[PDB]
Amino acid sequence: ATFEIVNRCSYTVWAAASKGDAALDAGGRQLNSGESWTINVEPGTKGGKIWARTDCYFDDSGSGICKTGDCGGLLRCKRFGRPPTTLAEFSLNQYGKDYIDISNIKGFNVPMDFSPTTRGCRGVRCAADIVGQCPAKLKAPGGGCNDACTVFQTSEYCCTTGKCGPTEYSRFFKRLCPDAFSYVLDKPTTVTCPGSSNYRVTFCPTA
Repeated sequence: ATFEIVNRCSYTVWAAASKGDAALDAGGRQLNSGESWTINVEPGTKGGKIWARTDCYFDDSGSGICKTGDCGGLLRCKRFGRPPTTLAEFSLNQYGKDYIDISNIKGFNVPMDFSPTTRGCRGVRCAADIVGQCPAKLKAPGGGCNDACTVFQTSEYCCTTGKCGPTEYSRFFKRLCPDAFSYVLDKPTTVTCPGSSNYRVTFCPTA
């Protein structure tokens, strides 16, 4: 599957792509404003994620840090990023179909559109100013809007037993971005696409 990751933000981002135990393609790259990075994701990939990392610094060895979404201080991500991170989530070729979604379960850092570039489905977008509207308790110093689980580490926010409900915090994300998951048991906003579709993840799709 081919994914084109496009940075439409006015600021540089360091894109990241991982399946949690491995990098997808090169795992990460600097993307200046307007730059596009094309990656190949193996068919059958379950639980892949793409995200942006902001305000990063990396040395010649690919070691460094990001204010949001850091993946163990590496340019080339092997693991998932530190919240707050808006996430483009996907599982490809699952019983003949691809499944995509955007999630705010790990907070929000950059607005995103995640759409197929081939026929048969529709895309999803979370492009509201969540960082500007962020509740005071969820604001992350480094930037971005944390999810409540990251902030408070309770069973209700983290959805431990798989017995949680919506909260004042999940409803904030859902009000701003109804098309993205706002908590673990949120009514799925997953889109079913033909198996082996191609996609584009665009950061800052409206700006």
